[PDB]
Amino acid sequence: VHLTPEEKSAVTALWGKVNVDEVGGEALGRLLVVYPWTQRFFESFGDLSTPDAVMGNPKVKAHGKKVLGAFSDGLAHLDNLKGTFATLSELHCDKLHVDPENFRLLGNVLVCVLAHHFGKEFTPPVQAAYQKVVAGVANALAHKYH
Amino acid sequence: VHLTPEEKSAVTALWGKVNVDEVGGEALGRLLVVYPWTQRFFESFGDLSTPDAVMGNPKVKAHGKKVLGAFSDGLAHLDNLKGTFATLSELHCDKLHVDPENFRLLGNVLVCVLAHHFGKEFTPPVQAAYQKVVAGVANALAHKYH
Amino acid sequence: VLSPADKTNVKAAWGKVGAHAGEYGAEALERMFLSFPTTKTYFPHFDLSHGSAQVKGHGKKVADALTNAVAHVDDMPNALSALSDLHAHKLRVDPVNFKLLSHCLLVTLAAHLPAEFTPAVHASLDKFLASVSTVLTSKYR
Amino acid sequence: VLSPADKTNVKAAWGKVGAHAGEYGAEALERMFLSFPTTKTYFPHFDLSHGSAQVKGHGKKVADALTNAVAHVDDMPNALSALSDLHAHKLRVDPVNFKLLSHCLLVTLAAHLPAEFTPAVHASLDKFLASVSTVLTSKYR
Ligand code: HEM
Ligand code: HEM
Ligand code: HEM
Ligand code: HEM
Repeated sequence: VHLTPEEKSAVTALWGKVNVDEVGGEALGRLLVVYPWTQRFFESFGDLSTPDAVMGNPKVKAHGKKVLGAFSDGLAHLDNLKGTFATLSELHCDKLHVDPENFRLLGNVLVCVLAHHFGKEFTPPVQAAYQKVVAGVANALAHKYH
Repeated sequence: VHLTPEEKSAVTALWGKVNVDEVGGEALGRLLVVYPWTQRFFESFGDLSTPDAVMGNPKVKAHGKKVLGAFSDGLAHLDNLKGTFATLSELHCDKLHVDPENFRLLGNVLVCVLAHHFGKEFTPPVQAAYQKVVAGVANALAHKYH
Repeated sequence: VLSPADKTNVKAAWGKVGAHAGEYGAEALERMFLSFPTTKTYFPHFDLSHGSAQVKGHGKKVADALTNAVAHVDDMPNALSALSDLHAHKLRVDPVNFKLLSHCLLVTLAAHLPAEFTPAVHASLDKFLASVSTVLTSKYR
Repeated sequence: VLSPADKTNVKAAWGKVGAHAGEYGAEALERMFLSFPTTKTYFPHFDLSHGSAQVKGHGKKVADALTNAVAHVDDMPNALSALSDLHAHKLRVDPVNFKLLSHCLLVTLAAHLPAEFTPAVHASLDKFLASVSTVLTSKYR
């Protein structure tokens, strides 16, 4: 992804304050509540019948930590998102066949969660930089489809 | 794009029957009629106010021949779509900023035109072969976004 | 949102399918299964082989639901509530698959009804299928 | 298709937004222009600088249109007929742009509603915005 020196700085600073134990689960949880067809890929996770069950689902939280860990990986390798996500791309594309639009959705839900957490601090400029990052991540994950 | 030997032969056979002066214009015209927002990219073509005006527009037919031609080049280089469309990709992505979803729509419209012209000859197996081709073409066109 | 012209086009074109219901529905499904193999995950216990009797029977239900949708074009959520329960609540079909089946229905129609598949009609049918798709993928009950 | 629960959530959430609707619409527009620069080509004669009076004035209009939609949630096509003509027939806005503006409105709401942007509210508002987007991008006259 592009990201100017200052954007990289803004992105890095905001990420240093992101709860590694919760944000991922909140993003995955909101994806499951807002775009319910995505629940089809998580039957082994248990009860996802209500927003409360989803957000409190222990498996969603634990799994979300891994998802967040992957974004942290991308943020540490902005110049090579495709390589960084290569393994995950084969998993999501060749094994799971997740439609790529869903990668875009989760990225935007993550942006919403960051906005929810940081409030006014999640300024338009900061959001613009993060949109470049989530788009890069979605593209990288969909690589096996290209 | 990977076409089995059988698919490549069926795709080639059908394409050899395509009217090179009409099919492109028909596909481009249907794209402008079925997905009206695409007209915003072609206002310099003149009157596109109604389905008949679009399909009978001389500039739509003329430009259509070029589109068909690019598809023909594609079919002749199924092995190297990225390279074959590298220039067009810069044009469509870096300059026109055409959302990649629209590349998929034009490919599917072309498929509807082939079906329209060849009827029963455009069998399910032949369609499957053509879907690989148009998905590869759209992919190569969106390469600058990857 | 369908215009009056869209409804007129859809009823005029779809009405020509008639008794070809099962054949055409079956063909659209087959085109989808062959063209987009991932869609097959939704039909694990089905025999998806070419002239499958199962695909033919199911294709007939799909086509008849569409005929029904056309009749209640201005009242689809109510008319198709049971189908919504099925696809959205129970099956959880990803909306992308509806674009795929819709495209395969358009291909099928274009291959069988060339005189009827004019650019205007093609556009109306796409909107109609998109509308049906929204209802079936929405949870509104 | 919005369920009774979605409608209740949308009316309650937009009610919470309240008098800040116009401001949020303007911030949503600003986030869109900055995050997705291609959208700016739709506003060639506008001053899109941070805090421009033109964007604030336009944000108000967008907000008021949404408020109008919320109040006629069961009959949006009719209530938004004039806006649909403008966006779908005259401007021919690519629907992708509606997903972008909707996302930016959701991001704006999330940033301003730490105590009320619940997952259910987020879900109902997303569906509401998708519905509005469908009406505005459809030509149904
Ligand atoms: C776009 C960002 C995404 C990232 C960064 C991401 C990341 C991950 C990671 C790190 C794993 C676990 C890998 C491992 O340690 O084994 C994983 C697995 C998986 N992901 Fe994603 N994912 C994303 C989007 C999606 C979407 C949009 C869907 C579905 C709608 C999805 C569904 C799955 C499934 C099905 C598995 C878990 C399989 C299981 O344990 O049952 N992912 N993902
Ligand atoms: C399958 C995908 C497509 C192919 C194969 C294709 C091919 C082409 C070709 C061959 C040219 C002219 C190249 C030159 O000689 O300069 C062109 C131009 C152009 N294309 Fe596409 N195109 C595709 C999709 C699209 C779509 C979906 C849109 C927009 C909705 C679009 C918008 C344009 C425009 C605006 C031009 C310039 C036309 C002019 O003003 O002369 N293309 N395309
Ligand atoms: C144009 C939209 C569609 C229509 C009108 C439609 C209609 C129907 C109908 C009428 C039923 C059968 C109910 C019965 O047995 O009476 C059904 C079942 C089913 N549909 Fe669809 N459908 C559509 C799209 C989809 C899509 C896109 C998928 C997935 C690719 C899908 C997957 C299924 C599955 C899995 C079943 C249940 C089959 C079984 O196990 O018996 N449908 N659909
Ligand atoms: C939630 C969706 C949206 C709503 C409710 C909405 C609402 C409105 C309203 C109320 C106006 C002012 C109409 C008047 O002057 O009477 C307007 C104008 C306009 N809208 Fe939207 N709009 C939406 C999305 C979009 C999108 C996605 C774009 C393009 C990125 C767009 C482009 C425009 C433009 C270019 C104008 C005309 C501005 C001018 O030249 O004065 N709108 N919109």
